Amino acid sequence: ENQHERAYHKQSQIFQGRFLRKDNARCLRFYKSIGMGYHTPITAINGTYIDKKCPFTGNVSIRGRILRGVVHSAKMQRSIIVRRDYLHFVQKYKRYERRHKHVAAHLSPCFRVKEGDIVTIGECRPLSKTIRFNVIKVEPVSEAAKKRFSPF
Amino acid sequence: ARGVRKHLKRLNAPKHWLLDKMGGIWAPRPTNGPHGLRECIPLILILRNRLHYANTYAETSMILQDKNVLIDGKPRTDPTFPVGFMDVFEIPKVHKTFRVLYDVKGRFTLVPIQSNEAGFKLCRVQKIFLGDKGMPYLSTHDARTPHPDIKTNDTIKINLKTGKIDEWYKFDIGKIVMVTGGRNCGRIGTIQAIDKHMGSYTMIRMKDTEGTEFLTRLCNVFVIGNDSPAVAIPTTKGIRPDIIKNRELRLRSIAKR
Amino acid sequence: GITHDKMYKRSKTGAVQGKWHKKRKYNLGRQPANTKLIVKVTGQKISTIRCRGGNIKRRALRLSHGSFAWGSADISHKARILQVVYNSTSNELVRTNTLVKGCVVQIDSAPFKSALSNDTLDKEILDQIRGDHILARISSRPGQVGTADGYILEGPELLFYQKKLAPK
Amino acid sequence: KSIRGCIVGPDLHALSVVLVDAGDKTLPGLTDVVVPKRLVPKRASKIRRLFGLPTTKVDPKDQMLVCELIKELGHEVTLKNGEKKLKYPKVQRVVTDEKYARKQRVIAEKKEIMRKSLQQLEEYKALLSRMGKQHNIRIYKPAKR
RNA sequence: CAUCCGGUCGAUCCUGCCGGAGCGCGACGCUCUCCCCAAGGACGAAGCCAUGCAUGCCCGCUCACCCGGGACGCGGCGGACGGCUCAGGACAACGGUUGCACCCCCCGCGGCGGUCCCUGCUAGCCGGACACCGCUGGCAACCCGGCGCCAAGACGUGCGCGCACGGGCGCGCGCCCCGCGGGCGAGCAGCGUGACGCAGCGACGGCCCGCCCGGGCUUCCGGGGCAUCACCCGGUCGGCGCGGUCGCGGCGCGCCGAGGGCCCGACGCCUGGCGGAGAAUCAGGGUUCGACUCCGGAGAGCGGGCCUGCGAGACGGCCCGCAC
RNA sequence: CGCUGCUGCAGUUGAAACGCCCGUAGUUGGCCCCCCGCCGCCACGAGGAAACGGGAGCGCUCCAGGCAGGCCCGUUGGCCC
Repeated sequence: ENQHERAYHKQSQIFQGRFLRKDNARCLRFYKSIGMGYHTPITAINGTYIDKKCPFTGNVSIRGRILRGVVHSAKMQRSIIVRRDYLHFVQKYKRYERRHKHVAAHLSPCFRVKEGDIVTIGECRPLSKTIRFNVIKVEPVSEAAKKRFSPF
Repeated sequence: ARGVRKHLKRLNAPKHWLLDKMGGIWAPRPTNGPHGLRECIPLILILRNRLHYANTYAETSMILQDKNVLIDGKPRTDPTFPVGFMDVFEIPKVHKTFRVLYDVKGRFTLVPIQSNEAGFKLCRVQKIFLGDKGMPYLSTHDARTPHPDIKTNDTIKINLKTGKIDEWYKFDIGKIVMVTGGRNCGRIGTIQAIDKHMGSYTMIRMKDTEGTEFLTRLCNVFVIGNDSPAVAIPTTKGIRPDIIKNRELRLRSIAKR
Repeated sequence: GITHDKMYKRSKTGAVQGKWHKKRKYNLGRQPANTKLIVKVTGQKISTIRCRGGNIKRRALRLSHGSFAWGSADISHKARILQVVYNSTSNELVRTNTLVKGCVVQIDSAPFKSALSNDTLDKEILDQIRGDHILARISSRPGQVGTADGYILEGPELLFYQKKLAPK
Repeated sequence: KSIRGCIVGPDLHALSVVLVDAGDKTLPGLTDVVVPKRLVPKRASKIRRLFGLPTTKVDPKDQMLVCELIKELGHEVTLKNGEKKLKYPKVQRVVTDEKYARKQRVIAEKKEIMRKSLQQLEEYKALLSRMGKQHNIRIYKPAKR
């Protein structure tokens, strides 16, 4: 409850009218376990976050390529920048040149994310202009583990 | 790009049709229908070029303009109507019956069959759809559209007479299976194994009769009899003749020539 | 000439993109048909627009009335439809009385007044049923589908929304 | 396309004008000869009221015709001048008993294909429902185990 | 598929580049006895065009004609395919790889096939309403007028079974999670339940479904030069509520924040920049070139804007601004 | 033409080590744990048009050609890219 938020948010998948009674057939959130062996997080099961873009508790369905990368930026609300380190082989000189590709990922409040951590992203129908990827798992690291160009 | 293309160039044409590069700017184009464009061969070529019955492309249209040729027991006359895999094609004027099969190199071959062989048709089961007002339905490799205990990939022996399910060849390890697509088309072997990977492109491992474990994609796999071919196999039994075994055959052919 | 083509948008790096093509028919956009609440009905003109592949869409431009449902008692009835109260995106749209899904509206209680006789059927809809107007939000895309059905507001959306508009 | 304005002006090279109510003193050219109307009605519904049969309404009248009779005027191609080929509009909107049979054939066919489908659904309904209970006959054994 | 020689001095040995030596592919000069095969107005002018041609095919109706010979118009299908050329376009196009649980798709192929009405019905199956064609006329031309009449497997209307039914609804699985299907790797489907609409097609049943053939986009990696371009962008970057679209999306709009990019070269600028399949030259590695055959793009003097259609933002369609 | 140098060029004096030093990116980092986890890496598949390059078979009278031909692999036109 607030006076500043302009529009009320709920889950289309849940029913607001249902919450008024019948404390038996009652469900807090319409969350479903993701496929590709993805465990639904417990914070997500017991989570009061509307998140229409949540992979676990929202309309978003994960289908397509699933990648793993580091956390570069997280200034955006409900969005993080995933730096994807990778190597490019040159044939004229048999050496590899290091490259970096930043990818935008929508993050659910169930994921608590800090910079220097490593996230496992997954493909989504484009959520925004730069976001076609959603986070399905977040792995933290102690403090800042330097960088070290890791193509995860 | 504007609208649908209605031409197929000769260089664009798939290699299996084996249409000569010169002598023709463009090959014939199949019609949208039971089989796909690279999954089917043209009916005109099967009579005009493969059998040499029609001297010109137009005079193949003349032959079926008056009904004279049938595919899957139905007149199916159109000249460029797609004629694809396990098709019962019969010329009643010639009094001959031919299943359209895949050769070991991979090209299509018309192989003569018995009237009992003409009695049934083999088609793979595509994924069951739940449409048409909740009536369960499933499609074939020939697009034809049920029995509840059936899954995708299994082959139904549609009669073409009953137009109904008959002997269903369930997809399980050890069934004698044909390969529809990939480099080793035409080869026949029991499926040694399957690795799904719970993602896509399930791996297929196939032990052949001679102990060579050939492989392909799981979609390109055709069942040919739950037990035994249950079809008229062209005399190669999918043995995969090698390039040298093919040179032997060619050199004896030249000796006979 | 309206288009949703991405060519006319700048890149993530704020960079101008070379225009490789003239606007194409597939990426076309059409004028927003603003469904307009008739208010007193003392006309529902719903247009029909040709789409891609010879399909059809119904464009509501002026209409009153429409199916509504009381989810708590699960009874569904047509309702007269009164003025739009709240638009959640604009305060002008409410006064203009344009109809779009998510716009909360008042409805006559006379069809759904049959539940005043019943008791303990919630309390909020009981007081709206007693009153001339019922708080309800639209659940249908009036412009694309051509109908403006809705659900009578029940429980938390109604609690937050009442606080948002009614008190002064 | 350029168009002249509907209100007439002296400028127009020509105009066109049609009698709405005819006056007296009939004109030598404008009012006197009714150009023979041709193109005789082909519609059966038109024929029913045109040939004194409107009262018959739905009826097997079959053949009533008024026709031009000056040979055919194309008998020079036949090369026989002395012939009188009928000059008639082919009847339109004609109803035949084959038309009635065609309606009955397709109505029987529509009913037949619909009926076969209805009975078949009940047969499949048994297969699925019995199969779920038949699966129960199997699930008995693990509980015994 | 690994090769040099001539040129700095009085001579010498070096470095160093000059010139030869072979090939390709265009001009250019001189000459060519044939036969075969064969590129051909791309090359800083996607400049401009006289002339003729490049998309018709059939009747669904035939009352003229005149024996089904059958024009003329309407009617159906095709005219978006095909041919042409690389102007534009430098995280784009194009290629491999993906996704549509974010979708559209005529023909054809294999199937389903209850269509409410109050009623109003002619449903042994209906209307009115026009071309054509007469009959008078304009205009220098182009182009059309009015009159009168009659057709269609044209069009408009119309019975038709409440598992009537297109749509869009409101409501219908869950107990930390993870393992059976009509299913899938995954809450996807298809309905039951309560409303609304009266959509189609129906005057010779198709409503509709799938397969498929293409699209529409999308994932990942590849994807010119320039620092005498070091800082950029401001719907730009996220979120939210709507619209809009075949559909996802700043795709448009309000609202709310403060992002998003960069010495692993961003942004800016330039390009006598189509891209790849490929081509030329060649030990190996490289280098060089991608007009044209195949594919994918993009355009039809230049900008826009459009209806028809199953599909074109079409130019051998239309409309307008700008040239000529 | 190893006169562009990854293979594979030179900088004392022929052209050329910044006058010197700290220094951030960048690049490079002694050994050392066998035994898995992600890397990269390497091999092996699968799937994704040909023409084209190669190449089997073949007397266009020879050839550049072409996928033809012959009393026939189920005649061929494989197979690789």
